[PDB]
Amino acid sequence: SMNPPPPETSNPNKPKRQTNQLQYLLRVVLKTLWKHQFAWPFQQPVDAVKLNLPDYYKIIKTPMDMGTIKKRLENNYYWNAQECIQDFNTMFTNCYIYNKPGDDIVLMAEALEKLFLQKINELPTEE
Ligand SMILES: COC(=O)C1(NCC(=O)Nc2nnc(C)s2)CC(C)(C)OC(C)(C)C1
Repeated sequence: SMNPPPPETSNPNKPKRQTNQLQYLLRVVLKTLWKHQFAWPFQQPVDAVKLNLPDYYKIIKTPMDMGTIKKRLENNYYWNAQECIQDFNTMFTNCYIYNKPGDDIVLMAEALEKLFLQKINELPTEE
């Protein structure tokens, strides 16, 4: 079975705004998670063809990854910070859904989620 197209990352017809929270999500949150030693499985869409995971997109119907999130932030695809936070949570929960408690990849995602939560804790007041 085939991979789906990646999630939409750019829509020129959407209204655009810069906020302190969106800037922080790109320059601090995404940046920190991206450079983490456990980031690599999450830096691009899961390639189920290359990885021989034929059931991945039978199970995961809302794919999300940090490559997509980076693109959405840098193309001003998000209007509300919560949209971006939701995408990070989708990425983590997808990993938990496809895999099982205690799997190495799950432990990796858990660590990244903990780091994410520490970084989101210091999200600036929308100002
Ligand atoms: C865990 O990830 C991986 O690196 C591996 N593939 C499965 C996979 O990618 N699962 C994902 N679940 N959520 C993601 C986001 S990635 C794991 C094993 C099976 C040990 O060996 C290969 C080489 C195929 C790489």
